[PDB]
Amino acid sequence: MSEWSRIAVEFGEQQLNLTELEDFARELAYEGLDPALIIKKLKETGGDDWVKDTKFIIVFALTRGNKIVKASGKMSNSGSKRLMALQEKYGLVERAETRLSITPVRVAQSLPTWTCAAAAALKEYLPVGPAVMNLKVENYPPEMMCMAFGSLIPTAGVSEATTKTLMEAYSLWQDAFTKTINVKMRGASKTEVYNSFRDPLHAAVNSVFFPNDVRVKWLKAKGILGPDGVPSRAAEVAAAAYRNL
Amino acid sequence: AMSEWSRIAVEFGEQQLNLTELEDFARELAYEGLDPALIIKKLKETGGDDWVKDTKFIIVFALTRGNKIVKASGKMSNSGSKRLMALQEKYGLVERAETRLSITPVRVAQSLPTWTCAAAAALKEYLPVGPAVMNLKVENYPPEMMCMAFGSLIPTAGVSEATTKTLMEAYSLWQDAFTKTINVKMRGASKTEVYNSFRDPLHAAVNSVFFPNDVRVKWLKAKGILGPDGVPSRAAEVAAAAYRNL
Amino acid sequence: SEWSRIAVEFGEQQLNLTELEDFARELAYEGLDPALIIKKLKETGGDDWVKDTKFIIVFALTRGNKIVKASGKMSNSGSKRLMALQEKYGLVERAETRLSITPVRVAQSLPTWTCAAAAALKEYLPVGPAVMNLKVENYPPEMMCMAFGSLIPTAGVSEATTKTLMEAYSLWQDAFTKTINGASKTEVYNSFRDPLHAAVNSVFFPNDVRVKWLKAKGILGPDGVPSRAAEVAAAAYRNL
Amino acid sequence: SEWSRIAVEFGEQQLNLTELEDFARELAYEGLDPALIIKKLKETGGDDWVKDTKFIIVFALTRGNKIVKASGKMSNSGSKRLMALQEKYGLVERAETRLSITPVRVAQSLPTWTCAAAAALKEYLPVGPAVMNLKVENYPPEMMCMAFGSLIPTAGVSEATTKTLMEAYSLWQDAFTKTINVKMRGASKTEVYNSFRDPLHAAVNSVFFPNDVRVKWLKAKGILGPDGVPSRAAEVAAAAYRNL
Amino acid sequence: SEWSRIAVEFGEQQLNLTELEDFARELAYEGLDPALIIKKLKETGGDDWVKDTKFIIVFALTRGNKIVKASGKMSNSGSKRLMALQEKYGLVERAETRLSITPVRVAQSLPTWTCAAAAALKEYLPVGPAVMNLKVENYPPEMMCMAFGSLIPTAGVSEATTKTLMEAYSLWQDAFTKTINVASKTEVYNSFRDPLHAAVNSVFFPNDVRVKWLKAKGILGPDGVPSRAAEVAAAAYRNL
Repeated sequence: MSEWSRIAVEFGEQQLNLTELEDFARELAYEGLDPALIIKKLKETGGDDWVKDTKFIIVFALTRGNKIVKASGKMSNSGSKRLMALQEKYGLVERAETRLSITPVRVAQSLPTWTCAAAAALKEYLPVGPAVMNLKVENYPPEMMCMAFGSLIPTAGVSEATTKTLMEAYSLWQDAFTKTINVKMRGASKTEVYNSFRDPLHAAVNSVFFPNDVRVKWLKAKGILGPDGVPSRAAEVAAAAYRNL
Repeated sequence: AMSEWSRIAVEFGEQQLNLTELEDFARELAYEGLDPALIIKKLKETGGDDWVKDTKFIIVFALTRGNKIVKASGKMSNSGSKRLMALQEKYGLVERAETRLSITPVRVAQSLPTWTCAAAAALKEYLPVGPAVMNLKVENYPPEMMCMAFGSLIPTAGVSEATTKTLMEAYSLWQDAFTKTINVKMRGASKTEVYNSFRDPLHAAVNSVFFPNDVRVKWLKAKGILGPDGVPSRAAEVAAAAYRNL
Repeated sequence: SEWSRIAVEFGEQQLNLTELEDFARELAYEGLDPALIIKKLKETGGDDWVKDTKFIIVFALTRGNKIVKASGKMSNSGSKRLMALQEKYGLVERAETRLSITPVRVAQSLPTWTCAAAAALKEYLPVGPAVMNLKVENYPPEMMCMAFGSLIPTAGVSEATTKTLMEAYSLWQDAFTKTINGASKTEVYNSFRDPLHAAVNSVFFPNDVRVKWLKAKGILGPDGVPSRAAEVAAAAYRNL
Repeated sequence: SEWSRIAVEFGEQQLNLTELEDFARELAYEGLDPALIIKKLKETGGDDWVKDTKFIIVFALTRGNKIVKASGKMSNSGSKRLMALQEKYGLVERAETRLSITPVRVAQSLPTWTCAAAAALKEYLPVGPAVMNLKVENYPPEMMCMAFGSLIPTAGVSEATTKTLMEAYSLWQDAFTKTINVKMRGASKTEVYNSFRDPLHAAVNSVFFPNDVRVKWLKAKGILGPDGVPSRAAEVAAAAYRNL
Repeated sequence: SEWSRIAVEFGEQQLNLTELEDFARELAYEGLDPALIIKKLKETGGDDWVKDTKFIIVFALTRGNKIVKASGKMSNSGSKRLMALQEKYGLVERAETRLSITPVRVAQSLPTWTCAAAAALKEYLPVGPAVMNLKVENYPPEMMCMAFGSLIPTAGVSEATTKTLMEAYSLWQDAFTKTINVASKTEVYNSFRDPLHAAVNSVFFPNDVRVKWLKAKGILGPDGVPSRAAEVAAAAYRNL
């Protein structure tokens, strides 16, 4: 029949350019953030002040999240003043809407080794910390209690089983966190909340921005990986705890 | 002993049905997912020779991210985001099919189903509902089946109605998993509730005459989804059984 | 005080049971005024109203009330004529007022036609033989639309007949309600109870015509009692 | 530190109990001012107010407060007169203020008539014998309305009688709340109870409608025996509410 | 590989535990500035501020924050002075800023009085003895309000005392939250952990007066250990 049908049929008769297809898919794949863009942004706008500012912003992200106004009305006076000051200074937003967009949580994810260290030190101040986690498992790794830990899970220099175990241990926290903050998820299967965070996690782990060798070294320094390159008992127990539901 | 309007209602109900005009009305009014010819014509007329490549990029986007252009554009590589925005403005791509003229990436993908499905098979690990999800339900779920375009490739002719039924069930396994995995509305949703969420686009795609049945059959045989005898492969059969079994 | 005194005395009055019953009926739920719809259609469309109405009813049966959404998802000719008719008759998608003209209200305004057309168009219905055959043998196709409630007689047949027919139809109403909108049987029954009782109890469509029609379609026998298929369908709903 | 000192000194004050109870009573939940409603109706309608009010109450009992919406789905005559009365008395669909006159408030202002009418019009009620009979046999029809709380006596009967009546009525309040409030069908017994607790106790403890008349009326309808204790239907309904 | 180097180096910095803790405290949840509330009340109301504040607190205890909705649902006199006070002090129904003055914040600014009044007004509380007796015998009435958290001392008593008191009170917080907030024990615990700890860890209201007050009310023994009612309530909270 139509000319248009012949075109569709012929279109499906073309050879696939595999390399170019893979390139397109990678170009279009889920990306949580562009860390390099964010760091460039911070360093260029804040000057030498950018480190201090960034640390404070990260403390805010860790303890209160992205809701700048709503919290700011809800803290100490100096804290509020400074939070708003940083807000105007850096063009902070409460919601991640664009590739250029800078949220506090994105800042925290942009500097994961610092953020996770700070989170461990400020465990008692976390929205989902030891209070929630010790109930599920004994001695959950404090470095794991934040959105940035995904960036520190290595895909190289370790076995695939190690990577998997770490991802499950972290998945315990991701699940509990998602449930504790989302309206949507009060009663939901392990699998849907898992689906609510699968893309950011796989993207975070597979990202090439933060070097794997540094990840491995850092995990070893915190005792989350042994000197042998396999997960600590806390990691294994947490992983088992996530698998069991 | 009845009112004027009542008499009119009764007389109206005493008329003979013109069966042919009725079937015609039903067909005119029946569900139609898209006009592929309209989409292709618009794309080709707007893009000229670049329309082929551009379309391929758009289809990769549809396969991996869906229709939500802006939101997804915020969560991807720089090159991808750039070309995506460029193509949207260039072709007037929209995120929702609200009109027959609305051009969504998914409608584009569905307009070129053999290519879309081949690309889907090639881009297996990048799909939202792919081998990771499918392997848990069944062994070797056909990768060409893992996309919204496969429905258009199911033949109603050149095969038994049983073959068609089987293929539709095998594909329904993927449709079920996909619907549950992306359509947040479908929480706690029964097998039948989610089935009904895709019953119409699927039946419309299969019975559609835009894409010729013989080509469908030939293509399915070439991809080994149909055997040389014209019946579903063992993998297709297992997928169908897996769907019937829940 | 004096206001308490007035309240008490007010409560000392005898109830006028019949005047009360009329007030209740006047104020009771009413899905539509069929005479109003038909009159408006005829006045607006002129002689063309018959053809237009039949087309509109086919749309109501197969796609429902959502004109814009459906017009985006149908053939060109279908969409064009649908939008044209919307403009022509001022069709709306939701009934908010007594004057609101939705496709479903039209279909319900011409129930003997609508149910006949629905039977002829079994395969195009959202909830048809595919769904019904799973539940029961030989479900009457005329029952498979929103218009059938109006054809259930309250007179010229026993009340057991009326109840039975209402249960048989309740099977379809149940399935339809679930597929177009998991709640209890009674909850969903409650989702359609009022439009149904209103449709059955309406005096617009004459009972004798209803019974004659049901007889002609073999839903009631020459004897005036439900067919075997009707009895079984009713049992199928009583039985959940 | 001066503010802290002030805070401490404030908490070192002696409590004036009568002053506190006065404030609490002044601030406690109040569903409506019936005298206000009746006075407004009578002053506005004149001699016609009785007829008008009865029609309004039938509307409240059968359709609720949504005047325009309901006028959309009713007979022509019903719609015409409903809108006419709405216009005439300045009826509103929602109680935002003490002066707001809603149909349900009108019904609650004249509870003995409202409840008698509800019993007579049981088959027309949104939550009537169809629903209630499933839970209990012969649930008192006078209880099947928003006005019955006002008819439960706090005087002239035992405290146990009052409690029993309140539980029996709570069966209907529970069912009603569940059928009309969209939110509450996945809501526990206690959760739905808390949704109507305050209006109910305000209705029972209210002093507008005299207790002796309540008792006499309940006796006349056989909800109370000649002995002043709840009938078997009331007792069974109460048990049914306690049992969930 | 230029930005990555910066990212790694940033994570190679030393943590300043003290400045970090300082940032955390600065950014942590804080329910109110009692000094600002009291200063505004006293300066606006003059000699009258005491009368006003008490009335406002009774309103907070019995009705909460929703002034406009509640004013339509109370006695005429109550509604009138409530509206008058509302305008007089610029009272609002929701705390959006440190300057927002809600009735509940007023109540929490004067916790020893509020808790005393709450005990005296036991029968008028939304979650009072009726609810509490079902969970435990002799639950302390001073605990049946949002202000009690501020009176739990962190000093001048053993750390064990603080634990039992906070758990005993957590029982009321649980019941209250369930009754008004719109569901496991720990999940709802998370709904009130931050305000509870902020109230308990805040230093505006001196610990020695807290302890003294608790002794006077018999929640603490003469030696400074929890009453039997407190421990039984605590056990009752930890159990399920």
